[PDB]
Parts: sequence; structure tokens; C-alpha cells
Amino acid sequence: DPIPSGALGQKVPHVDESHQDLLFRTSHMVEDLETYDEDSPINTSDANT
Amino acid sequence: EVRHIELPKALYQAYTKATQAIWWPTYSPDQVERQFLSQKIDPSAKTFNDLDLTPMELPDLMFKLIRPYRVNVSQLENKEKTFVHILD
Amino acid sequence: MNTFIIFIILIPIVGFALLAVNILLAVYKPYNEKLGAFECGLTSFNQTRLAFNAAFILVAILFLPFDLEISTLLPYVMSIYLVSNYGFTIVLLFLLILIIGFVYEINTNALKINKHNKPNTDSLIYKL
Amino acid sequence: MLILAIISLITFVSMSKLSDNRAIIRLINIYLILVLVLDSFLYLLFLNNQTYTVMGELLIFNSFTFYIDMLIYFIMIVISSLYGYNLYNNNLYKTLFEPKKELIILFLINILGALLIVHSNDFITLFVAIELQSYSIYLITAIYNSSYKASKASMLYFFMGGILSILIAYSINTYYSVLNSYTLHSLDSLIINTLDLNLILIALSLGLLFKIGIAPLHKWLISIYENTPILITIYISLIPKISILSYLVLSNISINSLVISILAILTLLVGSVGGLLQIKIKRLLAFSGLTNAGYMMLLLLLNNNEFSYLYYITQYSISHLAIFMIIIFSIYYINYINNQYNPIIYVNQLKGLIHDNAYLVLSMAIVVFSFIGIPPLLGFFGKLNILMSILNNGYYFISIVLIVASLISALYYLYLLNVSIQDKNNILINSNETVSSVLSYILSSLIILITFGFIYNSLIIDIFNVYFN
Amino acid sequence: MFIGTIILVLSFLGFVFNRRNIILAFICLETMLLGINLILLRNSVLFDDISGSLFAIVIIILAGVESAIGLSLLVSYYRLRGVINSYGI
Amino acid sequence: TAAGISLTGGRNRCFSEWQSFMHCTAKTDAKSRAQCLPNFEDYMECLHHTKEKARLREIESVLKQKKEGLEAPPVKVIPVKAIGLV
Amino acid sequence: MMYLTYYFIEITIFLAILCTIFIISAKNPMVSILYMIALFVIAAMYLYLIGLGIFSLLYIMIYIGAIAVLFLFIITLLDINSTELSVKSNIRDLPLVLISLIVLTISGLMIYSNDSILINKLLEAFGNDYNTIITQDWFNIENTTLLTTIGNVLLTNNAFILLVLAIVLLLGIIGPISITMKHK
Ligand SMILES: CCCCC/C=C/C/C=C\CCCCCCCC(=O)O[C@H](COC(=O)CCCCCCCCCCCCCCC)COP(=O)([O-])OCC[N+](C)(C)C
Repeated sequence: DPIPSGALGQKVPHVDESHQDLLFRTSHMVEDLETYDEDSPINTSDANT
Repeated sequence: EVRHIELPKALYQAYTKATQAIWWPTYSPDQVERQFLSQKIDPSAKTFNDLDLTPMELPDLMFKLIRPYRVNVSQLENKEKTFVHILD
Repeated sequence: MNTFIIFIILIPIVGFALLAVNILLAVYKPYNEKLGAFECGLTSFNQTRLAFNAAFILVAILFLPFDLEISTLLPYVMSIYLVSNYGFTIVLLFLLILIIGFVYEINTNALKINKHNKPNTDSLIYKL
Repeated sequence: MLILAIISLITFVSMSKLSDNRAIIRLINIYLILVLVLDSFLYLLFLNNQTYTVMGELLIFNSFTFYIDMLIYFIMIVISSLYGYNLYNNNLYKTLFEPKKELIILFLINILGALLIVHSNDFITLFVAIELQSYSIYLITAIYNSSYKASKASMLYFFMGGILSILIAYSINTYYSVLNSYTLHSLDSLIINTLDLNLILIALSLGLLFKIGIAPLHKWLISIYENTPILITIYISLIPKISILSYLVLSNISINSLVISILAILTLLVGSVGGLLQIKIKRLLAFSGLTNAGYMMLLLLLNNNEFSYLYYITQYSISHLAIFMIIIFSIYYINYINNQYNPIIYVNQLKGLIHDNAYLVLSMAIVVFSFIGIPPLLGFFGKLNILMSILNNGYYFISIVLIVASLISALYYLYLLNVSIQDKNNILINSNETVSSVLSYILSSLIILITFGFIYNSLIIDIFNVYFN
Repeated sequence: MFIGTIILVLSFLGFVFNRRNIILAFICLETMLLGINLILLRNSVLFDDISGSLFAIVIIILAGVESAIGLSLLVSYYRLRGVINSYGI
Repeated sequence: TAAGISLTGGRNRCFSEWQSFMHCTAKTDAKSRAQCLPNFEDYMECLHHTKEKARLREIESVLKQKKEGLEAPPVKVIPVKAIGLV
Repeated sequence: MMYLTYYFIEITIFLAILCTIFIISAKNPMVSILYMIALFVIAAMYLYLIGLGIFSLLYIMIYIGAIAVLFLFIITLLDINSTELSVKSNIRDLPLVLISLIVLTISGLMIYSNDSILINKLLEAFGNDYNTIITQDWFNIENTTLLTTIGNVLLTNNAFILLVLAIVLLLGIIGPISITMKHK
């Protein structure tokens, strides 16, 4: 419930299926901090079908 | 892009005169001569109007008239992901 | 300037001369309907690239290793007497190793295009 | 034994169904163990540091190479256990961890390439072995081809590793153009004094070292580590590093190199600082690997590096295996599975692990403190040996930078333990399924080695004195 | 050795500053290997030494296998996406 | 190893210098090894002809700086067709 | 004759430069593959000129006959997008391209020298103003060519290398099947 902090105490995201949205794909972000997941089971539902 | 070259009239007239030696039609020396003449409409002559006719426009016709010589993303990738590209 | 080099230069010249004669003598009257691709007299829609089978890829890809295998035997056949019995044993070992890979390819059915649709063989059962 | 296993496996796997995969892996697992315990006695050949050239001087066998080969066998045994044995028997774990049909063959071929790199006495042997290992590693990165990230990673690996393979080949050919030779054995003290080989040999060193991802060419490999399936990442971030570093340690072609000194400093700084803002577990572990690579890079500047290198690489391999196994074990206790290739992604998903499995967190604490270097854990003695080596040879500024990097990287090491010992609101009461006996025993053996190995330190040095002097 | 060196350098620059397509990257790899082999073969001739030519033969075989594997990787990458972007990697 | 083998399976162009240098290194030790510096020098000379090119540069510089005639048995270049003519 | 035939090597070099530039600048990547084939024919020409016609034939057999064929096969089956060379996209590279060209070319010529002084290192690169003297002897009684000698050393002195190469080719079979075929 308290917001996660990182190794330097900086703000860190909490992750669950919310981060696999429509407006957060193609986000401009460094790969170290990018949370969109193109292998997530909710973005890969009908791939190669 | 269409390639245009400007040349001196003497050089180009000499070329067209030389090329008149082959048996198939080729740009004339007299067509080079006419290249320096702009169209001059007689002030007193009947026109398309007297035939109750209305000429079409070159810009609207050009695409149809020239069709055989025509040269020829973000959503497409996402849509492509759902299809099959390789099979057994 | 031996016959070899002269002959090799001469062949493309003759090809180009025949091409030039055809360009010079045949008529040339392109127009839109003539310029269409011939597909049985009709016109088809432009399509995304066809989905292809993996065997099509696999024949071409597997050509290269097998071709290299075959071509690696050229030094052996050009040196067979010099290396006689030792090299004969070595080349046998090399061939056997490559044959294991051939075995893998054969047993995995890697170049077979399987007809996806097959006759239904299920029994007909009625719940009485 | 290895070549035989590769041939037999290709045939057997060709005749086997996809359901036999794990069984086949188990077989190979026990086979490897047998080779380790029945063929071990061959160490006797190297008594008093006797060196053997083999295969018309293409290969070199000594006590150093024999030890590295044993270590690589042990690592392969541990990693293949993770594919041959199910953590749990439920449907989710079947989906998470299923070995591909050809994966075991690719692992064994890659191990062959690594062992050939280690034993390489001629540059043609080195290049053939390097390309064997590189091609195998690309295929290992690609074999989980339902994953978008893995396929992209495999392409990136192919191209960057190809450019670096080209650099290595060009180095070897410049060496040949100067000396009409393909072996480092032709180098003498007189030759080194007479000719300037520094540019050629450093080009070779850099070509090899960028392939394991030292700074400033670190991000591409870290990306590949992040984007592979976790059980692939455990293998591909360890074996190449061992093979390349062992070859460079045994070759000693960069002694007191200014360029290597500067790149080692940069690697320590980048590895320590760049791990600080990471929130993904695999990126954090990749920066840890970068820092430990810098530590080992320091040993390429001096002669008589064998004891400190062997100690460091052994304890580091043990700790790397242990931390990845702990992360794998913790998957059962997390709330949210991110995807089937990387079930756990963020460090914060370990929050409150102590309330679900206290002894798993004790194992984590031991491993983390070993990475930091607390005595009497193995990591402390690895760092101590490295410091002895570098200070004996006058690398004072680098020793200070080593201390600073150790302190800095301790922060992101402690991040894992910190979140892991906090409180979580809904804790585990009971569960009917137990995690596998085999994998838990293997993890515990690694933890016990990290904890109590120091007891054998003086005995180990005594043996080393008779096999390496 | 000039022709090999120029081929290698220009192929490397083409690979690096490629911002057009992925096939150019494949081609630049192949041609860098070709340039290296050319340099090696000239030195082999000037020394009258078979070691250079032996290494060149091995380089040719390895370039073949590397081409096969690289194109397999490309096809596997294509299988999920159906297209290659001008950043396709 | 293929070291020492020429393009025709014999001994390569600089084999003799290399073999004499290897004899030297085999007889000496690390402390004495510098005693073998001339042999190695000769080896590198055979490989790269550096001193020979320098000496030719010197001779050619002095040749092109002379207007006085040369009276010595000369070198004559002939067509390959004229090998053995006259 | 002489004027052309003396500078055949230089012509191959100039053609190689031009062919590489054409590879990188081609609009259609198929045209780029064709210019790669052209570069390989030029390399075969150079190898013939320096006395290695057998390697000319091998390069034609393997890199054009096999590798370029696979290249074309793949670009035909696959959907590739490409952008054209343009100032908007590529003039930004010109400074780095120029610095890298000079530095890499000079260093690639200097890595061959053994002189302590850097300027002498670079100067030796352009230092072949002399002809090699080709001489005869009679010690070789056998008809041993380059291919025969390669076979001799590859199958006896370096047999281990041949067997390891067999493993590499095994990889070139097993791997493509592993990632391009879907089992069951
Ligand atoms: C019955 C067959 C069982 C043998 C199977 C061995 C598998 C190796 C697997 C994993 C490697 C783990 C570390 C290997 C131990 C090094 C032995 C040695 O002393 O290393 C020395 C060289 O020291 C070094 O450089 C430094 C080594 C750094 C070790 C750092 C870890 C220390 C903690 C280990 C504590 C020991 C646990 C004992 C549990 C009661 C080589 O000794 P050696 O080459 O003469 O061979 C030994 C004779 N042998 C083949 C029969 C076994």
C-alpha cells in the first residue's frame, strides 16, 4: 500500500494488468523503466490466428 | 520526375537534322523552330462555343490519360500481428 | 589474348547484338491494355504477400550447409593419394558426422508439406 | 564424452516425441554427472604444472584448463536440472517451463564451443571455437520463437556478435600479416620488445571483451538478458563470460595495458552506478554481472593471476546460479505473473517474501551478502584475492576505484533483500503442493557452499601449490 | 592491403550508418568478411604460406553457416510480425 | 599446424631464417634470449624487405640525381615473345 | 595492353569502391543484392590477378552460387520495408562518417608496420615502389597446386579442425530446423 521505492528510494511503479493498456503502448521511455509488455498475455491474445 | 535539359538552339537543331537520317519518325528541326512560337488565336474565328461545346480540362484528364506509366504503418503492424505468415 | 578470353568477351557481344537488332527492327507501340500483366485474361487485386510454408524456406536454407559439405570434399579428392590411409579415416569420420545431420533432417520430416485438411475418420455415434 | 553425447542426442531426439523432452534431459544430466565422477582422476596428469600440447599443437591442456572444464560441466549439470525437473506439477508450471525439442543439443554444442575456446592454442582453433559458441548462443536466444522479445533479442545478438567476430578475425589476420604465424606461442620476450604488437593484441582483447559486454558496449547485452526467457538468461549470461575470460586469463596478451586499465575502470563505474535505478530483476542482475566482469578484467593486467581468477570465477558462478534459482523459486509466492517467459519481472514483486518462505529469504540474504563481500562468505575471499593480486603489482588508483564500486553496487544488491524482508498483507497459510526435491537440494547445496566453503581455504591453497606451481 | 581494407572499412560504415533496411546490414556483414579474406589471401601469396589460405577456406565455410543461421533468425522474426520495419530487428 | 608449409607443400619463402631463429631460441634461455636478436631481425627482414626497400630508395635517389653516364653491363627488358630470339 | 594491363589491380580497387557505394545507396534492396554479386565478381577478378584463380572459382561457386541465391530467395519470400537515402535522414551522419573514414582507413594501413614512429608507420603503407624478382628452381617434382596442399594440411596436420567444422555444419542444419519448423 505504501508506494514502492527503489534502491535509491526513488519512486517505483507498481505493476499489474493495468500497465498493458492501449495508450501506454508505443510509450517513449528508456528500456530500463518501460513497463509496457508486448509478450503480456493480454496483448498477445489473437497473435498469428 | 521528368528529366528536362535545356540546350542551345543551334546544337539541338543540328541534332534533329542528323537524326532525320533514320527511317522512323523523330523530332524535327522544324519542330525545334516551332518551339519558339506561342499559340496565336485569330480574333475573328468561330470557336467551340458556336458548336455548343465545352472543352474538357487537361488537369482533370491527365491521370486517366497517363495511368499506365504511374510509378506505384502504425496501425498496419498491430493488425499484421493477428495474421498467420508461415504455415506447415 | 588466348582463345579463352576472346570467347568469353565474344558471347555477351552477340547477345547484345541480337537485342539491338530486335530493338531496331520490331515495332514499339505500348498502350495501357497491352501493358497489363497477363493473368488468364482477367485482372486480380493487389494482395499482401502470400503466407508461405516453412518447407519453402527450409529447402533454400538447408541447401547452403549441404552444399558446403559437398564442396569441402574437393580438397580431399585432390589430395587422396598424399593423405592416403590417415586422411581416408579422417574423411570417413567427417562424412559420418554430416550423415547424423542428414538423419536428423529425415526423421523430423523437415521438408514435407503436410496437407492441412485431412478426411475425417471419427466414428458416427448416436446417443439412443 | 561431450562429442559422443551430441551425436547420440541428435539421433535419439530425432527419433523421440515432444513428450520425451524432459526424460531425455534427465538422461543427459546423469550422463554428465557420471563423466564428472569417473573421469575426474585425470587431474593427476597435471601434477607439478605439466603442460601438454595436443592435436598437432592446436590445443593446450594444463591444470587451469582442466579446472575450467570441470566447472563448465558442473554448471551444465545445474542448468540442465532446471529443464529436466518440474518445480511444481500444476498446469501453470507446465506452461512456464517446458524444454524445447532441440534445446539440449544447442546447450551441448555451445558447451563444446566454450571448452574449445578455453583450450585454444592456435588462432584458427580460437576462431572456429568462437564462431561455434556464437552461432549456438544465437540459436539458444531464438529457440523460444513465440516470444516477440526473444526473437528481437536474437536478431540483435546475431548482428552485434557478428561485428565483433569480424573484429576478432581482422585482429588475427593482422597478427598473421606481421609475424607469418597463427600462435601466441611464437611470442617471446624478445619479440614483444622488438615489435609493437600492442595495437593488434588489444584489438583482439577488445573484440573478445565486447562479446561479453564490458563498457561502453554494455547496453545491447543487458537488453538481450532482459528480453530472454529466464531459464535461457541463466545460461547465456554465464557460459560465454567464463569461456572468453578464461582464454584471456591464460593468454596474457594485455599485461599493464593502459587501454584495458581505462576500460576496466569505466566498466566498474558503469556497472555499479547503472544498476542503481533498475527496477527489473534481470536488469539488476545484468548490471551485477557487468561489475563482476570488471573485477575479473582487472586480472588481465598482471601475470600469475591463476589462483585469484579461478577462485573468483568459481564463487561467482556459484552465486549467479544461486540467485537465479532463488528468483525462480519465488515465482510461486507472487501475486501477478507478467508473462510465460518471464513470470517475475519487477523487484517489488518479491515484497514480503519472508512471510511466505523464510528460509528462501535466508538463502537470498546469504547470496546477497556474498555478492557484497561480507566474510566469511566466498565473495569476500574472491575480492580479497583480487585485491592482493592488484596491489602486489602497483594498481593503486584501480584498487580505490574497486572499493568505491563495491560500496556503490551494495545498494542495488540490498534492494532485493530490503523488499524481500518487508511486510505484506496477505501471507501464505498452507499449500498442498511441494516444490521439487531435486531442485531444492541443488539450491541448498549451492547455499551451503557459499556459506561454509571458506573452511577449506588453506587446503585448497595447498593443492593449488602442487598443481599450478 | 588496399582493396580488402577499403572494402572492410566501407562495409563497416554502411552497416553502422544504415538507416534504410535490414538487408543492407546482412550484406555489409558478408562483405566485411570478404574484405578480410582478401587481405589474408594477399599476405598468403606474399609469404608463400599455406596457413593464410587454410584460414581463408575456413572463413568461407563459416560465412556460409553464419548466413544460413542469420537468415533462419530473420525468418523466425518475420513469423510473428509478418513484416520487417526499416528498423526491423 | 601448417606453419612452415608453402603453397606447394614444401617450405615457405622465409623458412630458413625462421628455422635458424628457432635453433637460437631453443639453445638459449629467457635471460640469454636477447642473444638471438640478429636471427629474428633476419627473419623479419625476409618477411617484409624493409631494409632492402630503404637501401633501394637510397640508391634510386642517388641515381635520379645524376647526369653522368653509367658504364656497366646493363639490364634489358624483352617481350615474352622475344625470349630466346636472335 | 601495358597501360591497361598494368593497372588491372587499381581498376579492381576503384570498381570495388564504386560497387560498395552502390550497395549502400541502392533504392531497391534486391538491387543492393545484385551490387553485392557484382562486388564478389570484382573480388574474384582480384584473386585471379594475384594468382589465386582457384579461390576465384570457389568464391563464384559458394558466395554467388549459394549465399547470394539464399539472399534473393529470402527477399523474394519476405515483406521488407525500406526508406531511400536522403539529406533529411542521412546528412546528419556526414561529420562522423568523415572522421571515421579518415581514422579507420589510416589505422588499418598503420597496423601493418613495425616502426616506432607513427608517421613512419603510416608512410610504410605507401612504400612498394619496387618490383619483386620472380626466380625459378627445380626442387618441386610433383604436380602440387593450392587445392592439393589445402587438402593435405586440412586432412592430416589439422584434421581436428575439419571435424570441428563438421560440427559447425551440423549446427547449420539443426538450428534452422529448430527455429523454422513447428513440431507436432
Ligand atoms: C569424486 C569425484 C568428485 C569430483 C567432482 C568435482 C566437481 C567440481 C564441481 C564444482 C566446482 C566446485 C569447486 C571445486 C572445488 C575445488 C577443488 C580444488 O582443489 O581445486 C584445485 C585448484 O584450486 C583453485 O584453483 C581454486 C579453487 C577455488 C575454489 C573456490 C570455492 C571454495 C569452496 C569449495 C569448498 C569445497 C567443498 C567440499 C565439500 C565437503 C584443483 O584441484 P585438482 O585440479 O588437482 O582436482 C581435484 C581432484 N579431483 C578432480 C578428484 C577433485
